[PDB]
This record gives sequence, C-alpha cells and structure tokens, in this order.
Amino acid sequence: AHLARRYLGDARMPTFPPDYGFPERKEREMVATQQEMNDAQLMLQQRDYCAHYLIQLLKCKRDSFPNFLACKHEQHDWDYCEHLDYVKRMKEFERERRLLQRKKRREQREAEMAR
Amino acid sequence: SFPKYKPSRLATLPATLDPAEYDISPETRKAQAERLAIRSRLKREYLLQYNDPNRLGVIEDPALIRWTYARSANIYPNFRPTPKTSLLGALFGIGPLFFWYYVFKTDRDKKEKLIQEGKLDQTFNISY
Amino acid sequence: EPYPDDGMGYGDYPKLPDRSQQERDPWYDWDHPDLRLNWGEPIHWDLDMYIRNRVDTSPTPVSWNTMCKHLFGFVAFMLFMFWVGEIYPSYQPVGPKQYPYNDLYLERGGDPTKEPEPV
Amino acid sequence: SAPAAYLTHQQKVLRLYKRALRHLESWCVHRDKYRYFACLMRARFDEHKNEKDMVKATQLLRQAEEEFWYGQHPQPYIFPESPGGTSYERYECYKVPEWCLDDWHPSEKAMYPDYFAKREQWKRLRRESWEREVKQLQEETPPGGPRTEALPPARKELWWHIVTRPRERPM
Amino acid sequence: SWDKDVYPEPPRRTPAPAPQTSLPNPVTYLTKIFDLLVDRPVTLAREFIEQQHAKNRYYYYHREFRRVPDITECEEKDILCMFEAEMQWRRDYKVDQEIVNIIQERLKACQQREGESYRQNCAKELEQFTQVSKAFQDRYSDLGAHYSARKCLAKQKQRMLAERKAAKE
Amino acid sequence: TLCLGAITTLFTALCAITQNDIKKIVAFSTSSQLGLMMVTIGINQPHLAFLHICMHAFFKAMLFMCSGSIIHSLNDEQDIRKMGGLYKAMPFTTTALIIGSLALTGMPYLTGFYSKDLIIEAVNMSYTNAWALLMTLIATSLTAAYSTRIIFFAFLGKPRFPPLVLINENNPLLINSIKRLLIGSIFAGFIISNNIPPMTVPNTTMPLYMKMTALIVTIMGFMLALELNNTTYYLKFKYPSQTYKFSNMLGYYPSIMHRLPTYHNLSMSQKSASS
Amino acid sequence: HIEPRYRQFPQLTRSQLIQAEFFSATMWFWILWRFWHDSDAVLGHFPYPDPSQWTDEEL
Amino acid sequence: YRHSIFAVTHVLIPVWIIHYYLKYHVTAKPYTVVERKPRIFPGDTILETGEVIPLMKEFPDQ
Amino acid sequence: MLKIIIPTTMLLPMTWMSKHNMIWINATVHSLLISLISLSLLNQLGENSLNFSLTFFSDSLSAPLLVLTTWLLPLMLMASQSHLSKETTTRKKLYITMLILLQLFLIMTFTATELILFYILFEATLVPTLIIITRWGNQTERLNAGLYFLFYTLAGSLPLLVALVYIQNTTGSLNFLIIHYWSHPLSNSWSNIFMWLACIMAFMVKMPLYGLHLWLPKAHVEAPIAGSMVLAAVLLKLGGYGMMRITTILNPLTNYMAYPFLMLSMWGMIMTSSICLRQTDLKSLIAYSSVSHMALVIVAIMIQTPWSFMGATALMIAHGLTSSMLFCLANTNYERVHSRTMILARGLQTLLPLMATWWLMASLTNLALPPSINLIGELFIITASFSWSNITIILMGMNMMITALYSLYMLITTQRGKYTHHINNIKASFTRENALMALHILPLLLLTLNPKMILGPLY
Amino acid sequence: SKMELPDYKQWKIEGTPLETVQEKLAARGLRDPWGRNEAWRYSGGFANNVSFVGALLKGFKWGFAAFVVAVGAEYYLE
Amino acid sequence: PPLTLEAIKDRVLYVLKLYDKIDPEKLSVNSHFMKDLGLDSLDQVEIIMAMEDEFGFEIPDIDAEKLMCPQEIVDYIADKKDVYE
Ligand SMILES: CCCCCCCCCCCCCCCCC[C@@H](O)O[C@H](CO[C@H](O)CCCCCCCCCCCCCCC)COP(=O)(O)OCC[N+](C)(C)C
Repeated sequence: AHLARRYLGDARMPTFPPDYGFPERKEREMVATQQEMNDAQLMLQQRDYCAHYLIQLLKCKRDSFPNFLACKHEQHDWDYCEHLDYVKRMKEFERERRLLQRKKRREQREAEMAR
Repeated sequence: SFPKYKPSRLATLPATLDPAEYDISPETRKAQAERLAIRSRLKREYLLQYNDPNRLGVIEDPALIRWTYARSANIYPNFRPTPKTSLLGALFGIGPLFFWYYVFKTDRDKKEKLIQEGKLDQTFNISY
Repeated sequence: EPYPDDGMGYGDYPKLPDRSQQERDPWYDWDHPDLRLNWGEPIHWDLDMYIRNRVDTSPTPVSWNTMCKHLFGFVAFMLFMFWVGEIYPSYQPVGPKQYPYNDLYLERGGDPTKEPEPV
Repeated sequence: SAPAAYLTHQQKVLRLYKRALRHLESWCVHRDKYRYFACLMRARFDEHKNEKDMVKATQLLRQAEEEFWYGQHPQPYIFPESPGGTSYERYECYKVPEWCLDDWHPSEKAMYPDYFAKREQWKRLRRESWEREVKQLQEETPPGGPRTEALPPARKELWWHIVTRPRERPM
Repeated sequence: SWDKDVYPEPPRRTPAPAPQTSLPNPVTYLTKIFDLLVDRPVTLAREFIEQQHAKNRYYYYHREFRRVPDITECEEKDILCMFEAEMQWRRDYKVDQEIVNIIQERLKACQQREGESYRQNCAKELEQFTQVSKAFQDRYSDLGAHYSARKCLAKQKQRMLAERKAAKE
Repeated sequence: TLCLGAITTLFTALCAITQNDIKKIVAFSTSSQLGLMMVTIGINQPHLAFLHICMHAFFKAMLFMCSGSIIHSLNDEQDIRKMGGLYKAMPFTTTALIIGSLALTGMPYLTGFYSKDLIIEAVNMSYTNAWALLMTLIATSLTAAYSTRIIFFAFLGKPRFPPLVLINENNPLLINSIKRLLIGSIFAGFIISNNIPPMTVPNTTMPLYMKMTALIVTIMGFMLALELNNTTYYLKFKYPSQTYKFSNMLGYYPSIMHRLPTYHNLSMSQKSASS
Repeated sequence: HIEPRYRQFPQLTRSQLIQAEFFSATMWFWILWRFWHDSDAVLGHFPYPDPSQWTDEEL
Repeated sequence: YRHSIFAVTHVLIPVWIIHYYLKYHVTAKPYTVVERKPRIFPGDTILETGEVIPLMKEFPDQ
Repeated sequence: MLKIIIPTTMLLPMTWMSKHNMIWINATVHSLLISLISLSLLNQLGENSLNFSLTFFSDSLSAPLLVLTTWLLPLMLMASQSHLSKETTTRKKLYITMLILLQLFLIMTFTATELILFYILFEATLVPTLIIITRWGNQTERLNAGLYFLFYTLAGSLPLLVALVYIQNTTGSLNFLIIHYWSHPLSNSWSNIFMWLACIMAFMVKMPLYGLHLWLPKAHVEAPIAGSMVLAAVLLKLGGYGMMRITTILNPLTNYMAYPFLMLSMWGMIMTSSICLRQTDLKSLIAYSSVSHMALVIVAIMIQTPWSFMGATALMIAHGLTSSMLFCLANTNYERVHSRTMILARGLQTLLPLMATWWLMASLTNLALPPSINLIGELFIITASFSWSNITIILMGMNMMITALYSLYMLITTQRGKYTHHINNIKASFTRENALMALHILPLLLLTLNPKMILGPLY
Repeated sequence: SKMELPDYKQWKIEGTPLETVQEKLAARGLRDPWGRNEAWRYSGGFANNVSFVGALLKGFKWGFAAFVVAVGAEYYLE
Repeated sequence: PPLTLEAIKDRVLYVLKLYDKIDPEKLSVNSHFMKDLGLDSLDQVEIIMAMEDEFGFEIPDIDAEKLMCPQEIVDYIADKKDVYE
C-alpha cells in the first residue's frame, strides 16, 4: 500500500509544512519553562506541553492532606489538555496520510498529462 | 482404540499391554513359581534376620555390596582395550577441551586486535 | 544377562530391564519402601539414576514420539507465528490491514531543549 | 498384606474392572452421570462374555486393555493415602520406631514410669517368646515355598515386626 | 562532622529547600512531632554520655611520611634504593586509589541527590570522573599481580615512545 | 521481554483452564499474572508493572487461604472432581472466594481493575508487536475461564465429597484474616491509585471499544467456559480430544524436559565421566 | 461447637452468614457507589476523518 | 502489662538505639544519607522566599 | 614467628611425659592456646610484608593460612579421640606426634622464606601424612592408596627441586624478597618453557588438577579422619600458596602458557563436578567436590589478575573449613552405622535432629550462598575470569549449577526420607560431635564480618 | 459421645434426578442397585443448587438498597 | 473424629443395607458373601470400592480379594485406622 504511510517516518512531511503556509510557523506552545521544570523535577517522559498543568496538579496534591479527596479539577485540566495534544498528534498522521495520497494522485495525473 | 501406544527408552510400555503377560505355558508358570520361590526364600531370610532380640546392629545385604563393589573396584580390572571404547574415550577426553581451546583463543585474539590495532577499548573499566 | 563382553569393563553383572522405581508396585510391602526393593534381589546397575527423585521412566498414556512431536512442533509454531507477528507492529501492520490499522503518529513532542536536556 | 502368588485370569479381569470403573468416575465427575455409565459398564462386562472359553477371553482382554489405555484419562482421582496421594507420606517424618525411645536415659525414663513398665513387660514377652517362633518356623516350613508367615498353634505365632509398627499418624 | 566538612564538603553541593504549604485538611505529619519526642530521649541521652566523654580526652593525631628519591634514578643494582622508592611508590598508589574512591562517592551523591533530572550537575562530576578514571586507568592498568614501580616505569616509557612515534608523523 | 512474557501468559493459562487441584489452578494463575505484568515491563511501562504486584498479592493470598479453609475442612482433598458443591456449607469462604475471583477477573471498579485495565489498555494504545497483544487477549480471557472453573466446581453443584461432613468454618482468627484481606481487596485499588503521583501520564482518547475490550473478552470467557461446563453435565461419554490431553498434561513440558535431559546427563556422568 | 452430622451440616451461628452476606453486600455497595461517583469507563470523544481544510491537499 | 512490656522492648528499644546509631553514622560521615531533594514548584521556598509563577496563558476548562 | 613455633615443638615432650589417660586433654588445651597466640600474627601491614628473622617472614598471604593451620590441630584431636581407644597408650601417644609434627612442618613451610627451605618442608610434609594414611586407615585399599598419594607428589616435586637450584645459579640469591625485586622476565625459546613447567607442575599436582587428581579421592576413601582433615583442608591449599609464590618470576611467559591448563581446569571443573553428581559412597563425593572447587583456585591463579588472587585466597580458606567440616560430619555416620555407602543411612534426620542442622549449614555453604566467604571468594575469580574472556562465564555458570545439585543431594539422600528399619545401631549424638562441628562452622561465619583481613596481600 | 446414624429406610430415590436415570436404565432394563445410596445423601436432602449468576449477585439485593441510601445522601447534600 | 469400632461396623452395615442386591433383613455382620448371598465378584468389586469410598480410605487390591465377611472388613479398617476400640 503506497498510499499508506509508515508509522516510523516522521511525516513529504517536511514539504507539507512548507506546503501549508498557514501551518507555519509551528510556534508550538511553550509555557513549560525548562529552568522551572527542573525545580519541580517531573520525569523525562513527562516533558510535554501540558507540563504546566501538571505542575498545577502536583502543587494542588501536595497542598492537600486530604489525599484522595479533592484535586480532581486540576486532574481534569491536565487530562483535557493531554487530550487536546493527543488530538493534534492524531490529526498530523491524517495529514501525512492525505498528503502522501495527494502526492500519489497528482503524480498519477502528472503521469497522465505527460502520458 | 485405533492409535496404539509406542514404547520408548524413557517410556517403557505398561505391563498390561505386554504380549508376554498374556501368552502363558505351564513351564512359564514354573518360571513364576520359581521367582516366587527365590523371592520367598530371601524374604524369609530377611525376616529371620530382622527381628530377633540379639542382633542389635545393622545387617547389610550382600547384593548391595556386590553393587557398590562393581561401581568402582571391578571396573578397571576388566576394561579390555576395544576400539569402540578407546575411540569414544579419546573423543570425550581430548575432544571438548580442544574445542574450548579454540573457542577461547579466538576471542582472545579478537580482543587483542581491537585493543591494539583497533581502538574499541572499554572506558571506565579501571577495575581490573 | 551380561552386558556382554565389551570394553566398558563392567562384566559378570546382571543386565536388568530399565525400570524407575515408581514402576514397581507401591502396594507391595517392600523391605526398603523408599528404595522399594526388598532384600537380596540383585540391583539394577544404574540404580541411582532410577532411584526415584531422579529419572522416572514410568509409562505415559500418550506415546513418546507423539509427545515430542506435539510439543516441539508447538514451540515451533509459537515462535514462527510470533516473529511474523513482529514483522507487523500495531499502528503499522501489513499495509492491507494497515488501511485500518493506521493511527496516532502523535509521538513527536517536547521542547527543543529536551532534545539536549537529555544531553 | 497377602503376598505373591503367580497371577490368575479371574482376579486379573476384576482388577481391570475396578480400575476402568474408577477412571470412569474420574471422567464423569458428577455422581449422576457416573452412576449411569457405571451401570452401563458392568452391563457391558456381563452382556459380553460373562461366560466363555478361555482362549477367546484372553483376546477379549487384549481388546479391553487397549480400549482402556486409550481412555485412561491423564490423571485419575487419588485418595491421599494412596501412592499418588496429596499426602502419601506426609507423616513419615514422625513415625519413629519404638526401639529409639529405648535410649532416653533415666532422667527422661523416670517421667513415664507406667509406659516404660508396660514396655519392659512387652520386651520381656518377646525375648521369652522368640525360640518358639524359631522352632515352629523351622517346623511348618518345607525347604521353603512361596508362602509367607505361618499360623499360631499354641503361642505367639514373627509378630514383633507388624504388631509394633508405629501406628499411622503418631503426631 | 569535620570529616563531612572536610574534602568532600567543598565538592558537596548541599542546598535543600523546604516549601511549607498548608490547606483545608489537618496535617498527618504532625504525628512526627510526637515521634520527635522519641528522638528527644536519645538526644538527652547523648549528653549523658558525651559529658563523660569530655572529661578525659587523651588523643591521637595524623602520621605523615617524608619524600624519598624514586627508583628511576637509583642504579640498576642497589636494593635499598629500589626498596625505599618501592615503598614510596606503593604508598602513593594506595593513596591514589583512595582518591578515586572519593570521586566515585561524590558521583553517587550527585546521582541520588537529583530528584529525577540529573544529566545535570551529575554530568559535571561525570566529567572530572572521566578525566580522573582515565588517567588512573593509564597509570595502573595491565600491571597484573606483583605490580611494582619498576613496571609502572616500564609502562610510562612505552606511552612516551607512543608520543615520540606520534610527533614524527 | 514482551516476546516471552506474553507467550508464557498464554501457555500457562491454557494449562490453567483444565486442572483438578485447587492449588495447581491457582498456581498457573499466579504465573500467568506474572507473565502479564512481565509484558507490562516489556511494553515499557514499569510503574504500572509495579502497581500490579501490590494489587496481586491480596488476590492471591485470598485465594490460597480460602482454599486452605476448604482443604482443611474436608480432611485435605485438593482434587476438585470430588470436591463437593458446598456453596452453602461454607458461606463466608464462599463470599471470600467470590470477591477474590472477581478481583482477579478485573471487574470495573474492584481492585484488580486499577491494574489490569490500565495495563492491557496501555498495551493497546502502544506501538508494539501485535501478535503478543493477541496473546494478552486470549490470556485475559482464560483468566475468566479458570476463575469460573474453580467457582463452578467448588460451590454450585450438588455436593459429592465423601459422607460425614467434618466441615467447620468457625475459628475466629481465620475469620479475621480473611476479613482484613477482603478489606484491602476492595479498597486498596481505589485508595492507592488515588494517592500515587501521576507517573503514568494517562492515555485517554481513541477509540471506544478500546476500553470495552477488557470487558468483552472476560464475558466471552464466562459464556464459553460456563456453557461448556454445563454441557459437560449432559451424560454422553466421549473420550478426550488431543487438545485436552495436551493442555491437561501441563503442555507435556515437564514430562519431556525432565525425563530426557536428566537422563542424558546422569547417564553421561557415568557412561562416560565417572567411568 | 459444631457436630459432624451425616448430611445436615449444622451450619453454626447466624453471625457467620451475617458476615458473608455483609461482605458481598459491601462489595456491590462499593462497585455501585463508585459507578455513580464516576464513569471511568469513558471520558473524552475521539474522531478520524476530520476536515481537509485543517490539513493540506490543494490540487 | 504483657502487651506493655512486650511493646516496650520490641518497638521502643530498637528505635532509640538505631536512632542513636543514626547520630553516629550520619553526623560522622558525608554521603551516608542522600536525599532526593524536594521538588520546588512555582510557590516560594522556605529557604528564602523567591520563586514565581509562569505566564498562565491557559484558557477554557472542562 | 620463632615464638609460635617453639611451643609447637614443646607439646611433644609434653605428650610423651603426659599421664597415660589425660594426654588428650593436654594436647587439646595447649593446642588451643597456641592457636590464640597464632592469632596475634594476623595484624600484618598494609604496605611492606611483615618480617622477622633472616629466615622467616609473614606475608599477608600466609597469615590467615597460618592461623588456620594452627587452628586445625585441636579439631583433629576431638575427632580422633573416640575413633581410637582400644589402642595401646604408647601407640596413641606415638600417634598424636604425627599430627603435631605435621603442623610444625606447616608453620615452618608457610612462613618460608627461602624457596629451597620452603621446598624441603613442602615435601617434608609427605612423611607423617603417609604414615597416618597407611597405618591407621581402614580396609585394604589404603595400602595401595599410600603409593598414589606419594609418587604423584614426588614425580611433581623432584623436577621443581632441580629447577630451583638452577635459578640460584643463574641469578644471585634464591631468597624470596630479593627475587621479588630482582625479578626479570623469562621468555619463549624452549629452555624457558621447560623452566616454566618445571616450576609449575609440582604445585599443580599437589593441589589436584583435573588430569592428575586421581590419587586424591583414593586417599580420602582410605585415611582415618585425622588424616582426611589435613589432606583436604590444608595440603591442597599450601600447594596453592607456593604456586602463588613462584609466580613472582615467570611473566610474560605465563600469558602464553596458561591456555592448556586453563582448558584442563575450566573443563575439569564441570567434569569432576558432574562425576560428583553420581557417587556410590559419600566419603568420595566430598573429595570430588573438593577437586571441583580447587579448579577454580587454579584458574584464579593463572589469570593472574589481582581480583583473581583475592578470590584465590578467600576460596582457599573457605573451602578448607567447609571440606574438613563435611568430612568429620560424614565420619560420624560412618561410625554410627559403618555403612560408608550413602544409601544405607536413609532417614537419619528422623532419629536425631541437630546433626541435620549441621548438614544444612555445611552443605549450604558448600553450594556457597551469600554472604559466605566461600561465595565471595568465588565471585571475584568469576569476575576476573570474565574480564579475561567474556565467554568464560558460560562455563562458570554450569559449575554453580551442579555444585548446587549434588550438594543438596548429599543432604536429601542421606537425611530426608524414611529411616531404615533394622539399623538399631545409632545412639543419639555425643557432646564432642556437636562441639566439634560447631567449632568448624562458627569461625566460618564470624569470618564473613571481617573479610578485609582474609583477602590477602593484593587487598 | 458418638453421634447416631440416621436411618436405613429414609433415603428415598424418587425425588432424585437419579430416578430419571434409573428410568433410562429401565429402557435398557438394566439394574442400578447403588442409586439409593448415591442419591440419598447428596442430591436428595439439603441439595438445591444455587444459580451461578445468582450466586454472583449474592450481595446485590442489599447493596443496591444501601446504594439508594447513598444517592439519597447525595441529594440530601443538595 | 477420633472414631470407634462400633462406628465402623455401623457405618459399614449402613452402607451394605443400601445396596439393592442384599436383602436388608438377611444381612448380618458375620453373614457370608458368596456361600451366603449370590452377589458374585463382579458385584463384590462394587460393594468394596463403594464402601471404601465412604471413608475416602484406599483399598489395596490383594486385600480386596479377601474381603467377603463384613466382620472381616470392619476388622480390616480397624487395622488400617488403628482404632483399638
Ligand atoms: C586428560 C584426559 C585423557 C583423555 C583420554 C586419554 C587417551 C585416550 C585415547 C587413547 C589413545 C589410543 C589408545 C587406544 C587403544 C589403541 C591400542 C589398542 O588397544 O586398540 C585396538 C583398537 O583400537 C584402535 O585400533 C585404535 C584407535 C586409536 C585412535 C584414537 C587416537 C585419538 C588421538 C588422541 C590424541 C593423541 C595424543 C596427542 C597429543 C595431544 C585394540 O587392540 P586389539 O583388539 O588387540 O586389535 C584390534 C582388533 N581389531 C583388528 C579387530 C580391530
């Protein structure tokens, strides 16, 4: 399946970024702050862009001796943001899919115009 | 049923399936009578030994001594040179150790060529 | 039953049929019930390998070769199916099923610093 | 406890019966189904050749052994005392032979005056008895056949062996 | 804790920082205060020992050994030069081992001290450890058992020949 | 790690489907759990892998102790096929074994859930070899399988243990024991999943059958195993198929890997070396 | 304290059954209270085909 | 009283002793005990105030 | 030291002049005392090897061994002193003299210093142990055994002797210190190779090597236990001590000649251990276990890495104590039932418990599990071996397999299981028995607390 | 303090499922002597097997109610 | 259940009573099994296995061959359980 895109590949993905004028710049949100992240430690796995909600969560959790009680609102903030990110990194695959697809179509049709 | 059991060195056939268990002739019945005869002979003996007050101490059965003897002292005096045993002995003997000789020696040479002509030497390996 | 004359050097000793001690009747009242072998009865050469706690050559309802074939074949199928599985990872798969199996990509993230924060 | 005897056909087919019947329970599990198939089974043994000439019969056994061996089930139910057993010798750690107590030395032996008293009574009974079992064994025996043990006739009867086995669950 | 204050201390990267942040629920950690009373006993107890310990204090102090000329300059047959210089070289060797022990301990300290980060200050110690273990690896490698100063010499000339063979090209 | 942990879950669970000892079944179970958590490590999620143990202990200790109550009660008869149907004879042990079996099964808010679901779900959403994931699926089915086997034969039937009934659940310390483990067995999943810092960082999006799969596989387990088990109840003698003899011979593995190499060595150590 | 019978199984003490029933009920009470306290079997919706305008294609 | 003396020994003595051993080994030597060092969030440290929140550009909820 | 050595001589007059029924107490008490005096030697130094007279010195390598060797005499006395009783007074009094004379030769031959003095004592040890094996061993074979024990030593030792003389002619002094300093490489050719084997083969005989070990089992089968404890726990170890000594010379040639012996050893360990897995009788089983461990020492010496010598020392001592322990612990059964064959003992645990406990401790440290000095002694040499060749682990691992099995085996076969019925002979454990083996095993366990004094010179 | 044996007479087979089996053997005409023994103690007395799923729902009848009390507390908090 | 001889003889007959082929009135502890009562061995195996099954006790086959008189049976279990009552 030529149309199908391999998971390992990052994507024509580089071209696609250039291809979509609106998408550039990626300007990915960076409210995390690298110097600050070290102070709270976290984990290397827990880098993410939603790290700030995570810091809000550890703050809230340490703040309450109630333990199991409360602090689900922060957990929902971290949750919901994590969801939005998963959706973004989901749509990107659909993007590389459809763009590889068009690449195949416009290549086939260019193969027609050139016969 | 159809499939039939197939006996092997590690799975001896059950006595119930042995054909010899069935076919039976009066002289063979004399064989069983004999086996019970000697078995009863010896067990009667062992009971005469086992429980009279005066024995106190252990009473080893001769057969076990023949066995322990035959697991050691009797092996060499017999021997006999035979080419099957001799070759088999050369094989199990010198064989595997030559094998290990090459197997270690090559690796040694390999580490030599890497440490010296190469430079893939381990770092931090200061302990030695 | 001498072994018979042979260079192994054990001679004039009865050759007895192989029989792990489980095979001999438990219900009989043996002189030596753990050894399970009365008194003067001559002892099998490899007594100790059949002494129980060691090899047990007890008869088995399914035949030996069938045993071997079923298991070794089973492990074989297990491995080959496994590695053909390895060829086609989830969210990648054979392309045909991959038409459904495709998803995520997703994994890329992190501040560019994390590319060297780990460095 | 009834040693030896070279085997005979009747008892043979019988043991095949108890055996097959037991594995048959091992399959049928429920008391119900087991009852049904059991009755069906004995019905097979009678409905077949409950009477016949021998030469056919042995062949019928050779059939039966196969037919069983195929169906014998990977593992039958086994009562714990039995050689399979979930506890075939769980208690053999404990069954110390009596002569060993005969060793405790007086500071211990004083503590059970009664039991020891009765015990010397016994040991006396044996050491007194033994020559009689000697003469009798010497008497009843031919050169020495398959049979084990011989009847009492006036006293005692090789008893010390069995009579003073250390019961079953000493602890 | 003068030893804690000694050589590792200027390397020691102590800082620490409590946060303190109360909220609506009562704090479980207050139980530690009860537990603190359990400490207090021993605290008082230490005085009951320490006081007496102060009363008499005969004491030791450090020993040190003077420098001696090395094997390289004593002649091919004097045993006494080879010997004095041998003992000196040996002391020096054991010392160097102790130093590598220290730098490793500081490495362990940095490793645990990080919460989860590291690849940080631990990279700093990791570097000096890299240099130190490098050179120590160099000075004292394939000497084998019966390591001896004459041999470390015999190695040092080899590396120097490596240098001269290097400069030529 | 994954490559092997999966197949040990499967291969063990299969033998677990068809045994007769209480304890052998529970043993194959525990090893199968171990294979599962082993892929949990092999799936690169160590934290949950540890998390599963802490839940697992309560479950298994529950099972073996209630089983100990049964076994001691009856003068020690491990074999289920003559284990009685004693659902009422020992009601408290019954309760215990039920919550236990449900916990191991992975019921949605009971303690075993907080491990198992998070696990297998994470395996689903992870990039990985799939065939192993399949093995995780059949395995988690078979969990429900043997777990229903032991319930069925232990309790439901009209009793078939030999007559006299020495049965006596009573003896307060035992009661207190099982009590405490039940307590942990129900609260600990929630309490601990709550208290621990979120090292996991949750995956919670596509799709819906993602979360359902853990339940439906279980349900298939109970339906198939139970309808099958009831079909065993309808007379008609049959004789075993080869698969039965296989999976009930523990995979043949002990009977070949023990009677063989040991023979070649112990022979070799006399046929040659000693001699 | 309990007697052998030969079929009856004199199931001693109501308290036993009280306990057993108590824990079974305790179980369902927990699973249900937790079921109402939250539905953890679901959370946020997800979708696939989305919109081509969001991505890229042109012609 | 049985529970008294029993608990006295088995829980009171070991902790006194071992904590005294604690002042020994920890006060004596470096790196005998190495803390993870506390996570420090945006909130001020007790060591010396400081610390600050970042941006808070996040929007919408639930 | 010359101080410890005199009293050791002095017990002899004390033995001969002792009252006829009191001698055991004399020899026991004073041997214990002299052990404690031996213990003060242990101090050593962290740098220079300790020195004394011109003719003795005390390297750290020797000291733990010396302490051990002094320690064993009382033990052999406690074992012996019920084994023999019916013997005439003059003969018994003659008998302990063999033992003490023997250890005297050991205390001399450990502190060395000249390698010719060290040799002549190294070979002088041969006589008393021969006399003991031959006169007080049981059963016929002992006679033949004497010969195997003997010539295998001499056939090894004699060339070593000539070689020694040679060197002190090709160089200056034969003394150990200077030769440690004046050492210069010998290399290839062909004369130098025969020099190599000449300076190794005797030491590699006295600690059995796999191709040559045949005398050792057949010694242990025969010797009265006092001979067994020494023949196992010590002489092997001293052969190792000497071989560790002479390796001050050699090099670089060792790099080239190690291989064949590393093959006989690396293979012989797995092999002999395998034979060990199926003996008929216990007293031999222990012996092959002993060879199976000595192979580890000998590769540990030949790879010549410092870790390997550390492990060498530790394993030498640990195996010393554990092997002697298993021997006395087996002789007890042999006296209680005269079976010798392991199968007859059967359910010995049932009839008496505490011995089962000693079986447990002893076998348990035979397999070597942490943190027994046996284990830690073994793990180092696996480390250095692994450095020497990454493959080598696959061999070492198999050892650690089989040494488990047979060890546990000797436990479970001669203990756990049913009592034999008719064997009424057993009689409930003497105090001296428990005393004896407690004396083996306690030092062995305390010793783990302070390895740093046993690891030896390359610590 | 021996317990008494119950009764020889009292073990009727008629109520048993086994009676159906004896009927089925009657179809073969075969005799099954043991049933009055086997069926008596087991199937014929207390025996009345609990339903599987019903066994699973052993606590539900009370738990749903206490749960109702719980949600009642929920609204009560409102 | 420390068990007693009366309990054994009672439970045994109590099982023999339920067997159909025996007519309960004719049953006696000393009542013989073949010369009295025509039950034959093929049913004898049934009565013995079914009877041991009551106890969970196991009967070795050669001992199963004797059997016959119920008193001989109660004697047998009396030996194996060592009741001495
Ligand atoms: C350290 C471990 C040791 C390992 C084993 C040590 C050595 C084992 C190998 C032995 C070497 C060969 C001797 C074996 C016997 C040969 C002499 C004779 O007895 O053998 C004849 C039979 O044996 C064979 O003819 C000899 C085969 C020899 C081949 C094996 C050599 C393997 C090489 C070993 C290495 C050599 C050392 C090199 C230095 C590394 C039997 O004699 P006989 O019955 O009357 O006449 C023959 C009867 N026919 C006519 C019917 C046949």
